[PDB]
Formats: sequence, structure tokens, C-alpha cells
Amino acid sequence: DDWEIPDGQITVGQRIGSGSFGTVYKGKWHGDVAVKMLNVTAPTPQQLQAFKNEVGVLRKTRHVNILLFMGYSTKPQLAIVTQWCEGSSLYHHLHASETKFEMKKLIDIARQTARGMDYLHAKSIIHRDLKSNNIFLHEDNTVKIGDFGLATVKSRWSGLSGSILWMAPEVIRMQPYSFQSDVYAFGIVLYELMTGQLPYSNINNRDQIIEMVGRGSLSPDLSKVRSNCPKRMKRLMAECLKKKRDERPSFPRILAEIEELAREL
Amino acid sequence: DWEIPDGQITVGQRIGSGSFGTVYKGKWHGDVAVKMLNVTAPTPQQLQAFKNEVGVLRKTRHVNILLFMGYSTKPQLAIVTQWCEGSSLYHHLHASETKFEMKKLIDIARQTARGMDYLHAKSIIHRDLKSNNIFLHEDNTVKIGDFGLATVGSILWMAPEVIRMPYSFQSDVYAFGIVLYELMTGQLPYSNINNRDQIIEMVGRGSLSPDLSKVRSNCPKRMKRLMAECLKKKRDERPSFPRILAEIEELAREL
Ligand SMILES: Cc1ccc(NC(=O)c2ccnc(C(F)(F)F)c2)cc1-c1cc(OCCO)nc(N2CCOCC2)c1
Ligand SMILES: Cc1ccc(NC(=O)c2ccnc(C(F)(F)F)c2)cc1-c1cc(OCCO)nc(N2CCOCC2)c1
Repeated sequence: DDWEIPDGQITVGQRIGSGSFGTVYKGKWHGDVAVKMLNVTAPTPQQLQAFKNEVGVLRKTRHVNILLFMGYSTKPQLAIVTQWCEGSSLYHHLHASETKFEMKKLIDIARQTARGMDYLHAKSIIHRDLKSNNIFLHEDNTVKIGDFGLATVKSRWSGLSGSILWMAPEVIRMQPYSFQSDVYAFGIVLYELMTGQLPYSNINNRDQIIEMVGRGSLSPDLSKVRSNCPKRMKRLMAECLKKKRDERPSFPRILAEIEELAREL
Repeated sequence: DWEIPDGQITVGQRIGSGSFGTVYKGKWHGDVAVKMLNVTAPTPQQLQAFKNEVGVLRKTRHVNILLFMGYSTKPQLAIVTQWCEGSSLYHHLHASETKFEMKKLIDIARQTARGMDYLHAKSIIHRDLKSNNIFLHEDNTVKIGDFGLATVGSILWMAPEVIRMPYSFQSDVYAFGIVLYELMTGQLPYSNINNRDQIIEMVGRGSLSPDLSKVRSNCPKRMKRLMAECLKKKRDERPSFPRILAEIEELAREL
């Protein structure tokens, strides 16, 4: 129950990515690990509470498709240790490296993602930021879901531009995060896999997306799916992207639908 | 708080049975491996052995240890872990005649050293480290666990003090040396000993030791040295897993 890692055991190695609130390094601790530490030693209360929360939901997860939480360190800096994964994100595969997956591989990635998301909702955990950049393809094969954003955490008076494409219309309106908003973002991930594209490719700017999607005048073009896309996947995709929250399926039914389709090959 | 309520796990195909428990393939947010007691009314030894098993598994979070996922208390005492595809290192090395590259053999030893170095840091003695409990998940990554089912077969990895009858971190290191022997020679130790009663007796008296010369010709010189150190007859002459892992990781980066 004590996943604290004493000072001096982790060798902080090469630096791999940083933003505001923390920097992530590759590390050595009984093998290869990924370490995320706060840049400072005197953390603000909001920074400290985000540390408690992140650990609090990570120590609640034990699943092959969730990034393996391994421990935390509080001295000299607040740090979080996870397993090290080789490869790149689904987003990098689909939209940067032009990686061509066979349809059998695309459905399998969707199935593993559905397993991890079905697990998170069973543990009463809303992901809040499910996008193809936070679906890691461990060794280009197994899915590891996490929150790889080094995003700036809320202050005492804050009330995204790389997550607008996966935001449900009610999240955009902000009048918000639920199991159904996670389901919507999953449908956009389904869209990426089945179409090979990001939604709203014919929309020049992001401000038009925010207002138009939030007002119901914009929806992803479902007609862009590849021809070898399974017919029952086109429907489940549209079911996840329904405008109203209480009409999109829950992940149990989502996973079962996809597990069936996989057995049909 | 890892309890899984009754009725959520779908028990599928049976994978193996013993005198007291059986393990099945299952469906619970994906594929899971479930091991259950055959009976419903468990004895104090069964209830407490169940607690101990869960108690040492819920302290493990490492890529090279079998991922503990949960347990259930109704109607049967069950323990749920991830499902791994493939077969054990023992099956690869001695039944399927799988030819691993020398680079891949050093990799398997390195991952195994990572899993054992992690277990010892958590103050956990394995007591049964053998090539049959080293699962090669998807023919690549190592998963160390206890895949043995008791039926009312681990002599080759027993230190002379364990055979004498005992278990410590150092005896776990010895079994690692025998696992190292398997990888570097492709054979089990004492291939030329007809019966096991002779192995138990001669190894316990120090008159029998693994033939280290049967190592493959391309075995790294420093792997020979580290193998013989892990198999040292005196307990306090065997290295600890921190120094073992560091040696293998250097060797692997040296290629
Ligand atoms: C280090 C770290 C600690 C905690 C967390 N926190 C979560 O994952 C999280 C937060 C909230 N909720 C959830 C939920 F899943 F439970 F919802 C999960 C992430 C990292 C981390 C960051 C990052 O940034 C670099 C991106 O390349 N790269 C990586 N690696 C790069 C590739 O090889 C290895 C992994 C690891
Ligand atoms: C089901 C189960 C529950 C608990 C446990 N508990 C430990 O492993 C354990 C306990 C204490 N300490 C450690 C340490 F490693 F951390 F020390 C590990 C094991 C199983 C289990 C049994 C087994 O029987 C083998 C059938 O061939 N096959 C598998 N599957 C083989 C095929 O694919 C997936 C895995 C899983």
C-alpha cells in the first residue's frame, strides 16, 4: 500500500518531454521506467492536489491496456514513476508516420482501447482527455492508455486546443465530463482508425470547430470510412458520436460489440 | 479494495488443474487468467494461504511480474491475473526446440534479472524460480510468476542448502544461475544423471555440480563468470540481484 520510492534509487536519465507542470525523463529503477517530476521543489497547493489525484487514480488501475503505475517519490521533487514503453502514440502512427495498418490491426487497436476504457469506467474513473495521442502503441502492438499530456494544471482562478477534436458538444458548451463524454472521444478515435483521418479536415481553423460543434451545426463526415470498414463498426461509431449524452452506448456494450466483430475477423 | 464482485467474471476454458485448485481462462474487461479452489468451504490453511498469495501479489507492479488484477471470495476463493499468450521458457528451451539468438538469450536473462531484482526489493522470496515459471509473453517479454499447481518437480533449481532442508534471497539467486545455465547451454543441468534420487543426494553433499563447459561457444566470457558465481556452493559467495542486473545490462549494451 506504500508505493513510495525512497530518494536515491532512481537514476534520472535522458529527458524526453516537458511542458508546464512537470518534465518527463527516462529512468533506471529495476529496469527501464518513465519518471515525471515537477520542475520546482516548492509546489503550490493546486500542484500538490493534482499530484495526490494523479497518484490516487493511478494506484486504482491494474490492467494490461492501462499504463502501468509503479510508484511515486516526494523528495527532492514530487515525481511519478511508470513503466517504460517503446514505440509511439496512435496519433503519430496514423497522422505523422503514415503507418498503414491492416483492417485486422485497426479493429484490434480499437478492441484493446475499448478494454482499457471499459476497465476505467468500471473503476469509476473518467479519463477526461482520451485522444489518439494518449493511446500508446507499446511495441507497435499492445495498447497502453494513459494521460501523456504535460498540460498546465488548473490554478486557483482558471475557468485544450489539442483536444478539441475529441470534445463532446456538451463539453464544448461547458454549461461536463462524464462517462458519455469519454464515450464520445472514443468514437472520434474510432473515426481516426476507420477513416485514417482527423475529423474536420476541411475546416481551416479551430475556432470555427469550437463554436460550430458546440452549436450542433458540425459533425464528423462519416462517409470518409474506408470501404473495407465493417458495417457494424460504422453504426457503433455513429452511436458513440450522438449529440445527446444519454444516447451513446456504455463501454460494456461497446466492448462486447467489438469483441464479436473481432471473432468474425 | 481489489475485490471483484460475484458474477462479473465469465469462466471459460480450463487451462490446468491440481489437487486443490484449477485455473481457467476468463473474460473480465478483456482476457484474464483465473485460479480457483475446487471446494466452497475453505479451511483455515486455505483461507490464510489465499490471503498470503493475494498479499504478496498486491505488492507487485512491474512489467516482468505477472500482473495481479484482483480476487474474489464468492462462491470460490479466486485470484485474477492478466492473460499471457505463448508458453514458458522451459517449453521453448526443452520441448519446442526454439532456437533463440544469443542476443535474445541475454535479453531473457536481463528481463528475468529485472523481475527478480524487483521482487527482492519488495522483500519477496520467490522460492520456486525455474524456467517453467518464466513465461515468455508474446514470445518476447518475460513474465515471472508461480504457474505451478499443487497435485498430491523443482529439484534442478534447488541450492545445496535447500536440498539439504532454507529459503533466502541467495537460494533465489542460485535458481537464477541454473536458469542462466539453461539459456547459455540449451540443456537442463545433470543430463547424464539417470535418476533424481541421485541428484538430491549428490548435490546435497557437494559431490555434484553443473557442467559449466557445455556452454555454447558464443557465450560471453563475463556470462560464464556470473553463472558460476550464482551457483556458488557457499551461500555468502553468491551475488545479489542488484549487481547481477547491472552486469547483464552492461553486457547487453555491449552486445
Ligand atoms: C511518467 C508518467 C507518470 C504519470 C503519468 N500519468 C498518466 O498516465 C495518467 C494520468 C491521469 N489519468 C490516467 C488514467 F489513465 F488513469 F486515466 C493516467 C504519465 C507519465 C508519462 C508521460 C509521458 O509524456 C511523454 C509522452 O511521450 N510519457 C510517458 N512515457 C513515454 C513512452 O515510454 C514510457 C511512457 C509516461
Ligand atoms: C490465475 C492466477 C492467479 C494468481 C497467480 N499468482 C502468481 O502468479 C503469484 C503469486 C505470488 N507471487 C508471485 C510473484 F511472481 F510475484 F512472486 C506470483 C497465478 C495465476 C496463473 C496460474 C496459471 O497456471 C498455469 C497454467 O499453465 N496460469 C496463469 N496464466 C498462464 C497463461 O496465461 C496467463 C497466465 C496464471
